[PDB]
Amino acid sequence: SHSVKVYDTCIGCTQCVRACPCDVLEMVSWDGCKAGQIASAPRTEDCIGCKRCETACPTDFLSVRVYLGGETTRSMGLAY
Amino acid sequence: SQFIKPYNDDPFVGNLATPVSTSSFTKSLLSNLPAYRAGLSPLLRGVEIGLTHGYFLVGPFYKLGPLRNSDVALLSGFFSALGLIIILVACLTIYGVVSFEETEAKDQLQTAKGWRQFTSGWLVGSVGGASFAYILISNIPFLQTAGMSML
Amino acid sequence: AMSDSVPFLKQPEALDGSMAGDVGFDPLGFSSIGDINFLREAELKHGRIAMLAAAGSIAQDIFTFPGVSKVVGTAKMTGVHDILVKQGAMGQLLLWLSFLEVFGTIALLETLDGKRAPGDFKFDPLNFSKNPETFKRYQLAEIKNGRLAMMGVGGMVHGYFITGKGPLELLGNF
Amino acid sequence: TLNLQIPSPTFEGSTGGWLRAAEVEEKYAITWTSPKEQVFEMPTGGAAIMRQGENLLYLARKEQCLALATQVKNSFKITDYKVYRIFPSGEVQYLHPKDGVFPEKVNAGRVGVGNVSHSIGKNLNPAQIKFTSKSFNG
Amino acid sequence: KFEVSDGTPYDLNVPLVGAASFIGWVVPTLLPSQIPLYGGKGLSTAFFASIGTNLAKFPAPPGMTDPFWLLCFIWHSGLFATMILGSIGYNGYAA
Amino acid sequence: MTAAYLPSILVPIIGLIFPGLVMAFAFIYIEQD
Amino acid sequence: FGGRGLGVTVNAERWNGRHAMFGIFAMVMTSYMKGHGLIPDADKILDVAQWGSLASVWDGAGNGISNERAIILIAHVHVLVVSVIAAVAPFGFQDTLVKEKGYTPEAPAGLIPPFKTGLTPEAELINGRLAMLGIISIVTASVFTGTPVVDTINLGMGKILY
Amino acid sequence: AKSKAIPFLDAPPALSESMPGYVGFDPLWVSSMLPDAGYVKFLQEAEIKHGRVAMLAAAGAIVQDIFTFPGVTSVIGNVKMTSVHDTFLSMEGPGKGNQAAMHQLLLWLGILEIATSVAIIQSFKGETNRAPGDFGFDPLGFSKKAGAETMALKEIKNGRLAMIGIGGMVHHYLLTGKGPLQFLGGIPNYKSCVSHPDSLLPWLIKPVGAVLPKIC
Ligand code: CLA
Ligand code: CLA
Ligand code: CLA
Ligand SMILES: CC1=C(C#C/C(C)=C/C=C/C(C)=C/C=C/C=C(C)/C=C/C=C(\C)C#CC2=C(C)C[C@@H](O)CC2(C)C)C(C)(C)C[C@H](O)C1
Ligand SMILES: CC1=C(C#C/C(C)=C/C=C/C(C)=C/C=C/C=C(C)/C=C/C=C(\C)C#CC2=C(C)C[C@@H](O)CC2(C)C)C(C)(C)C[C@H](O)C1
Ligand SMILES: CC1=C(C#C/C(C)=C/C=C/C(C)=C/C=C/C=C(C)/C=C/C=C(C)/C=C/C2=C(C)CCCC2(C)C)C(C)(C)C[C@H](O)C1
Ligand SMILES: CC1=C(C#C/C(C)=C/C=C/C(C)=C/C=C/C=C(C)/C=C/C=C(C)/C=C/C2=C(C)CCCC2(C)C)C(C)(C)C[C@H](O)C1
Ligand SMILES: CC1=CCCC(C)(C)[C@H]1/C=C/C(C)=C/C=C/C(C)=C/C=C/C=C(C)/C=C/C=C(C)/C=C/C1=C(C)CCCC1(C)C
Repeated sequence: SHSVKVYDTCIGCTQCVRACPCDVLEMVSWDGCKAGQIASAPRTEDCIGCKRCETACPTDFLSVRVYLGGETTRSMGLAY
Repeated sequence: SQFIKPYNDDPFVGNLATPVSTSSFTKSLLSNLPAYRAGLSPLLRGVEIGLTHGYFLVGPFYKLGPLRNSDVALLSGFFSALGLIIILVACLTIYGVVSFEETEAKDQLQTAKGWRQFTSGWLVGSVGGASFAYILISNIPFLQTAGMSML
Repeated sequence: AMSDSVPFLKQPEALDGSMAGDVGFDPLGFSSIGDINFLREAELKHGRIAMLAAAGSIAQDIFTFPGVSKVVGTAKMTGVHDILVKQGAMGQLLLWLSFLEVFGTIALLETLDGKRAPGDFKFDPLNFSKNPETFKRYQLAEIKNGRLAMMGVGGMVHGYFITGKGPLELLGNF
Repeated sequence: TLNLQIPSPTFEGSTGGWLRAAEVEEKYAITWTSPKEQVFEMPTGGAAIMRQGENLLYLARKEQCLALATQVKNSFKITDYKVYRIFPSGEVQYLHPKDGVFPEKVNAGRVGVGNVSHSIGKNLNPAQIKFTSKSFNG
Repeated sequence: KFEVSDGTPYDLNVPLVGAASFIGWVVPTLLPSQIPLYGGKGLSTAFFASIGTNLAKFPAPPGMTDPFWLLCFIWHSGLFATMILGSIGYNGYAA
Repeated sequence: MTAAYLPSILVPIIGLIFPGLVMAFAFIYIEQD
Repeated sequence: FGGRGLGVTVNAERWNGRHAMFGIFAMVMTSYMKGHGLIPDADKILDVAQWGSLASVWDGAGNGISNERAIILIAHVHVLVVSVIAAVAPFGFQDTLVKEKGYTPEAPAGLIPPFKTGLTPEAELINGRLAMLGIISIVTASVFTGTPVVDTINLGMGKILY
Repeated sequence: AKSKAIPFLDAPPALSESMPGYVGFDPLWVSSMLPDAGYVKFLQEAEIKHGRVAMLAAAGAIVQDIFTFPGVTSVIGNVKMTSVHDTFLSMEGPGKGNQAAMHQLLLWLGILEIATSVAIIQSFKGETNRAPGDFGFDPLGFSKKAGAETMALKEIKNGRLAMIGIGGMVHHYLLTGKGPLQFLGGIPNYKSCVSHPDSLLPWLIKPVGAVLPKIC
């Protein structure tokens, strides 16, 4: 599966979670930013690797990062 | 009066029920083919399929091969058909080796023993059909000239 | 279970034995592919046309109508057709038989719905078949003579193709 | 819990539906409730009419289900949709929304997975972690 | 009980459509023409005469310049058009 | 050419039997679990 | 591989012994038929205009395969087709070439199996090992002396064949 | 379980002793070559047809030596065993000649054989419980006679014997050119060989000169 990391530069804008087509990311409680929330990736086995979350991230260099790894049926987006 | 319906009454499967796919003529022809006909061992399915395919394999090799203008054109064409048959039998064997787990079930094509039986039948049928085509073309001048002997 | 005509074959499913001349003879299973009533109407039309052709071949060997020998000369059987295509007799026959066969097509539509027996045109002006037993005997005789006539017309026309004589002249000058 | 007896939208069928891997590896299901019968676009290609009431639909991929969910959310204001994973054995795994609350909203009990406690520029060099099972994050 | 699809029983009406389309195409094409392709006959009759002429010369196929190919193509084109339109009209309207 | 039979013996073997057996055994090796 | 009866197995020893016994027979019969001139037109050089480019040998004279060599190869082609069909579609009673994965290997016979005369597997294995050794010895005696293999057989059998 | 004909070999698994003429003789296990139930029946039917055809061959090969039908020698000459097939076919065909004897035989026998094909297909699948080789042809009622319980054994035995016999007589004609009765009475047949035309498979007699002795 692909690996998705969220670094502590996250401002909790929830844009990466809204951009995710595969429901990989979610918002959890945090105290490191003014929004009081940070992104997390509990479901990276469903990650296709499209990097729409990285496109959605507004922080100078990204807070959410996708590292493409081992390809599975889900990560390759195969309907067969 | 609609001629195209969802396949197997399932609108979300990736198929459509069409006159080419699901008519009575198509269903009868498909259910009566040796690959699908009921009551056949996989060996006999192989025998019928091999007889047909090996029988027609002689013709293009005989008429269009590099030895087609020689007196040994039919012998060369049959030998080329036999080599193709042996190559295809090796293909069938390696497909069955990598595709199937060793199970007790042997009455179905998609089992290891069933595929081995099908391969054996296909080899014997292909050799027999090619030999029958060789005999008929060797002994009938109509088949040697593809009808030009009548002119 | 087994057929009567061919004892080593299973009886055809579409052959119940109700139609006249049914001895379970369908080794190729044509009644399983085509409709049995369509095949029966075809069999009766081929057989009746063959009965007329056989009787006509024999009678045209026996005698010709007045003035026919002026136009046809010594031509017999098949040889007449071409000549009388030019004179116009075959055109008139084609016209009026086609006109009758339009209503025959409507009758085929009736029999394919199941509302008409095959070959039944209700044509009994002389009331020969007033008894259903005599009707059954006449149906059997009609279908047997129709099939025999199909064989006969085949033999007569191919014997004429070989020798050029005709049926009765070949029977005499063999 | 996925009710298998939920009626499906009226669809004429297509060649874009699920293949043999749906019945062999895994399949996905999406249910939602509509206030009226209305035409939506299938994620596999074609137009279907969702019925008034509950709708159950089967797809090959999770992304197809979530695309359909986004379409019915942004075009028909339908937010009650549920996405499940179904295995050949009959096991149904509820997927979305995982805890009942949508992932873009914070919910109690959620724990952070994959969070790194420094900026992305503080990752280790590959030469530092070569021939060693240390992660590049530190 | 011919099913045209998985669960769609449909009457093909092959006898009526074939007979009616054959008669409705052959009879208008009995109209004669003095052009050398027809030879003084109608399209159907010139086609049948060409069939007889080329069957009198078995093995030997009709040549490229022989009128058989053009007669066959036009006759079967009109016949197929008549059969398609007749199937549409009789199977659909049925009245 | 001395031992002129050797090209006609070895070229069909090396060009058809060797790649066929290699492709078959490599297929079995890469597809087996 | 080894779980199917291929490699250094008793199955492979038996199969190569059978083929070697047949090979000794075929070499003796080849020497007999060639010595008596029973191969028709044995020195006729096959022509490329009839048999194609496969007949080309590129020797110093003729550039074609001799008819005897082609006839010997066709005789081998017959039993090769028999071999392919017996390997893929064996008789129900017959010993198979490749064995199933869960098969029971035949015990190695050691120096010599028990002395069961007749149509026994022990006699088959003994004569098979003997025939393989005989092929080795005949080849070595042919290539260390320059005597042709048919002639080496004819001298080793004391000119009985011809 | 061992064979009755071959007491040391094991009995073939597909033979049940139900069929007449079984003595356990199938060393190649041909009856086990297909797992299907009707296959053995198919085999038996083939055997029956072979024997019957062979019987009609063998008697014919004798009777064609004794007398010929009127006008036959004016058409084909003095050919005896397999050059009749060749000579008729040389004079058969539109354009090639006027006879149609072998083609007429092929036509009517092919009608009978297609009608037989349907029966073999039906008996193979199990839609019919008819015995192999049984066509219901008993117009003279010998099955309702006495001693009819061994007629099938005599049929199969004389069938096999006629198979071997016609193989004999044909391979004798191909070498000597005599025919059955002259071959039987002319015991040293290599001292007086009748000149005969080559068959329609002349390549098969090619090794007789070079490979084989060619005594004749
Ligand atoms: C080629 C011959 C031909 C043509 C032109 C038509 C035409 C027509 N039929 Mg029809 N029919 C035919 C043969 C034909 N039929 C035969 C053989 C049968 C018997 C099986 C029937 C049985 C039948 C029934 C039972 C009914 C019709 C009806 C109709 C009408 C509307 C339905 C339709 O098909 O519209 C077709 C539309 C057009 C042809 C006009 C569009 C023109 C474009 C350019 C297409 C034409 C293609 C081409 C030029 C045709 C060339 C013909 C070729 C032979 C040269 C229409 C006038 C129905 C109706 O309402 O009429 C009473 C009806 O109830 N037909
Ligand atoms: C170096 C490899 C190699 C070799 C040795 C050959 C050899 C040959 N090719 Mg060629 N070929 C090759 C590569 C090769 N090809 C490639 C890569 C292509 C693709 C572009 C082709 C495409 C090609 C075509 C399209 C044709 C040939 C033909 C021929 C034959 C020449 C004509 C002749 O006399 O045939 C006479 C032929 C025979 C007497 C029949 C021989 C049958 C053999 C002995 C059976 C062998 C069975 C099999 C290999 C068993 C092993 C299976 C196992 C590997 C799984 C000859 C056997 C022609 C031919 O005749 O094909 C038969 C022909 O039509 N070739
Ligand atoms: C026309 C061929 C023919 C056929 C199809 C059969 C069929 C049958 N015979 Mg039969 N038989 C025949 C001729 C035939 N017979 C003749 C001529 C004789 C007299 C010698 C016999 C004597 C005989 C006996 C004594 C017995 C049978 C039995 C049987 C039945 C068991 C299956 C079997 O053995 O068939 C296999 C035979 C064939 C299919 C004939 C074709 C030959 C095969 C295919 C050759 C294999 C090919 C390959 C090249 C091997 C040849 C070389 C090899 C020997 C090294 C079966 C119904 C048994 C039976 O029914 O018991 C009640 C039995 O005991 N047969
Ligand atoms: C229904 C209706 C009725 C009507 C009616 C109709 C008019 C009935 C009329 C019927 C006739 C036409 C029946 C004809 C049968 C002909 C066949 C059987 C003979 C075939 C010859 C074969 C054997 C042969 C040939 C042979 C070979 C091949 C070639 C030759 O060398 C030799 C040879 C000749 C021997 C009427 C009007 C009564 C009123 C009634 O109220 C209802
Ligand atoms: C069904 C049944 C019945 C039927 C019936 C009839 C049709 C039965 C027909 C039967 C046939 C004629 C039986 C023929 C057997 C031939 C064999 C035994 C002799 C073979 C040759 C030997 C081996 C030899 C050879 C030899 C060697 C090789 C070479 C030669 O130099 C010498 C020689 C020639 C001696 C009927 C119709 C009555 C009705 C009933 O209701 C139902
Ligand atoms: C002239 C000519 C040409 C031509 C041409 C052309 C253009 C040909 C045109 C042909 C046409 C228009 C044919 C129409 C046929 C209609 C039929 C038979 C309807 C049958 C209806 C039925 C049976 C309905 C039955 C019914 C039934 C059972 C149930 C309900 C009631 C009812 C509806 C009555 C060229 C151009 C090629 C050139 C050539 O050189 C000469
Ligand atoms: C008409 C025609 C032609 C033709 C033709 C024909 C009809 C040719 C030949 C046909 C046939 C059927 C030949 C049969 C040969 C049988 C053999 C050798 C049996 C051996 C049996 C043995 C050894 C039994 C052994 C035994 C067994 C099994 C059991 C134990 C006892 C034992 C004795 C040991 C041509 C080709 C000339 C062409 C021409 O243009 C047209
Ligand atoms: C034309 C037609 C019209 C248009 C539409 C269409 C349907 C697409 C088209 C069909 C095109 C195609 C589909 C036409 C259909 C074609 C196929 C290719 C016909 C194959 C026939 C195989 C038979 C003859 C071999 C039979 C075995 C014999 C008896 C063997 C005996 C052997 C056995 C083993 C035992 C040993 C002896 C020997 C001799 C070795």
